[PDB]
Amino acid sequence: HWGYGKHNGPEHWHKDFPIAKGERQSPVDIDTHTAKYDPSLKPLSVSYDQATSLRILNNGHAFNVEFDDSQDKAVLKGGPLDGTYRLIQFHFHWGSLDGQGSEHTVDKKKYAAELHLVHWNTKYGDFGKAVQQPDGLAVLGIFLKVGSAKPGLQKVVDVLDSIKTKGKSADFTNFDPRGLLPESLDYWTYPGSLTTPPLLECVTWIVLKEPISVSSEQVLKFRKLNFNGEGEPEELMVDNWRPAQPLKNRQIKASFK
Ligand SMILES: CCCCOc1ccc(S(N)(=O)=O)cc1
Ligand code: NA
Ligand code: NA
Ligand SMILES: [Zn+2]
Repeated sequence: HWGYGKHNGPEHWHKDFPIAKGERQSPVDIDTHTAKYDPSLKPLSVSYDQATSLRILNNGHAFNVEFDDSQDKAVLKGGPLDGTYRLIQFHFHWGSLDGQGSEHTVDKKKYAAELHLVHWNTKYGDFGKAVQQPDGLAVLGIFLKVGSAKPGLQKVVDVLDSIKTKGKSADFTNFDPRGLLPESLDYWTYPGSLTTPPLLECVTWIVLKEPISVSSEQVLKFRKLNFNGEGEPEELMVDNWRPAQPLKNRQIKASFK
C-alpha cells in the first residue's frame, strides 16, 4: 500500500521496506563541484535500434513503457558497466508544478521531470534474478526541463488518455526510445537503489548531464493521469518522486571535464 501521499509516501516506506535507510539509497543530489572526473570511464554505448516496445501500463505510481527483453534487442554497455544490460522498461517521475518533479537534483536544482530507462544485467538471466544482485541493474536517468517540445515524446503523450487509471494498459508497439535522448551522452555515475519500494540496492545509476526539453503541454498531460483505479475517487498522478537521500560517502564520478 505504498505511494506518494502524506499517509503512505517516502517518510513511511521504511516501516515495510527497512532498506529505505540503507547505505546506497537513491536518488541523491549531484554536487557537480565535488563529483570528480574519472578518465577511466568509457563512453556510454546505447544500442536501441532493434528495440521492440510492447505496451504502456499505468501501474498506480507512474506509467511504464515495456519492451521485449528476451533477446539483446535494446542494450546499454560501456560507461561504468562491465556487462551488457537489456532494456526492460522506461517510466518518468514528475511534479505538480514545473519547478519540481525530478528525483536526482543537480546542485540542489530540481527539474520538472526525470526519465528512467531501466536495464538488467544479462549475466543474471532475468530481471527477477538481477534484482537479487548488487550489480543487477543499470538505470539511465535523463532530466526534463520545460521549454520546446520533444518530438520523440509526443507518441507517449498522446496515448495517456487511454491509460488514465491504475491497471489500464494499451498497445505501444514500434516506439523508438532513441527519440527521448539528448545530444550528449556525458554522464555522472554512482551506486544506488531503486527509488520506489522495494528500494533494492541493485542499481548502477547513470545520469546524463544534458536535460531534454519538453513543452509545458507535454508535461501537463502527464499530470492528468490518475493514481487511483477506475471508479475510485480521482487522485491526480503528480509528485511521484522520492526526495534526495543521504549520500553516505559514496562518490559520484563524472565522465566529462
Ligand atoms: C522487483 C522490482 C520492481 C520495481 O522495479 C523498479 C525499477 C526501477 C525503478 S527506478 N525508479 O529506480 O528506476 C523502481 C522500481
Ligand atoms: Na567526489
Ligand atoms: Na524471444
Ligand atoms: Zn524511476
